[PDB]
Amino acid sequence: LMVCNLAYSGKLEELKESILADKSLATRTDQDSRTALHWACSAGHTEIVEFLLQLGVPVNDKDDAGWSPLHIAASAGRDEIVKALLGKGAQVNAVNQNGCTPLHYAASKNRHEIAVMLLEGGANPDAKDHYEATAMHRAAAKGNLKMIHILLYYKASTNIQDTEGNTPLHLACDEERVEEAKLLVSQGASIYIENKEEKTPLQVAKGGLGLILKRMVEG
Amino acid sequence: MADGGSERADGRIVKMEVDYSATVDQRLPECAKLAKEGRLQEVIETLLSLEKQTRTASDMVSTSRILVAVVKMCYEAKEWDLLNENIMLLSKRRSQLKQAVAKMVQQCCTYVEEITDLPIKLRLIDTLRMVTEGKIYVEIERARLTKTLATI
Repeated sequence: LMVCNLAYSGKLEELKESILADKSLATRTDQDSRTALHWACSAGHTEIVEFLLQLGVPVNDKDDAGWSPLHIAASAGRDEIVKALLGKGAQVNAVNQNGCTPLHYAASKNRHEIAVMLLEGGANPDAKDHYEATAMHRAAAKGNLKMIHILLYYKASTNIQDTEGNTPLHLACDEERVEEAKLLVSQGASIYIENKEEKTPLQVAKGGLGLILKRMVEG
Repeated sequence: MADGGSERADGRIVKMEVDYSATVDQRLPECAKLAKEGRLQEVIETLLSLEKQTRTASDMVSTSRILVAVVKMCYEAKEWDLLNENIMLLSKRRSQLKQAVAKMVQQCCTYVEEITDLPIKLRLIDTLRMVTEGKIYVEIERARLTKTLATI
C-alpha cells in the first residue's frame, strides 16, 4: 500500500496528513498482513510509532505467520521502540511462526537494554521454542557472552536440552568459546548430559579442552 | 454517475453570477467529494469536463473586473493533488488533464498580453516549476510557457 512507502521512507507530514485525512489508513494492511506499525517498526521511526501508538493501535497485531511487533523492536536494536511497545503493554512472550520469543531476537542483536526491558516486564528467561532452544543456545551460537551474563542476572537456566539433546554447554564448546564454556560451567552447567549422538561435552571439545572442562568442574 | 454533478454544473453556472470568492470556498467541499466519488472511467468524463469549466468560469468572473491574484495563485498553487491524495485507485485517465493544462494556458494566454506586471512573474515562475513537477505530458504546453516566457 501507499502507507507502506509513507512509513518506510519516513514521510512525516505526508503520513500525518494522510491519517488525519483518512483514519482508516492506520488500520489498513497490505497483502502480507503488515500494518503501518510493522513498517514503521521495521524502519525504526520513533515519531510515526508514537503517533500510531498514541492513537491506540493494537500492539498485539500479528501477521500471517504470527510475528508480533515486539519481535521487530527487539531484533531492531531500537531501545525507544521497545520503550513504546512495552509502554503500550506488548506481550513479552508472544508466539511467532516458529514459536520463538522476543528474547531470542533481542539476544541475536546483543542489545542489553532491550533484554533488560523485556526480562524486567516479566519475560520468561527459559522460554523454549519449537526446537526446545532458548536464547542461550543462539547467543552462545554466535558468541554473545554479556547477553548470556545479563540472562544470568535474571536467574536463567544453563541446561536447556535442544531438539537434538544439546545443552548450552554443547553449543558453547561447539562454537569453540573457551571463556563462555568456563563461565557456563562455573555458573552451573552440566557435563554429564548427553545428546542424541551420545557425545559428552568433553568429547565435543577438541584440543584437549574437555580435560580443563572437567578440571574446572572438580576445581 | 455524472448525472448528479451535471445538475450542480448547469445549475452552478446559473447561480454563480455575482457572488464573491467566498462562495467558491463554500464550493471547495462540494467539489472535493464530487471529485473523490465517481469511480466510473468513461461516465465521469463529462463531470470533469463540466465542473472544471464551472470553477474556471468562476475564475473568469473573479478575474473579470478586479484581480489581486494573490489568493487566486495561492488556491491552485497550494491545492494541486488534494483530491488525488485520498483516492488510492488512480484511474489513469489522462483525458481531461490535457484539457485542464490547455485551458489553463488558454486563460493565461488571454491574460498574458497586458493586465498587470506583478502576478505574471509569480504565475510563470509557478508553472515552470509545474513543468518539473509534472514529468508526464505531451510536451506541448510545457514548452509553450517557457518559450512564450523566453520571447519576453
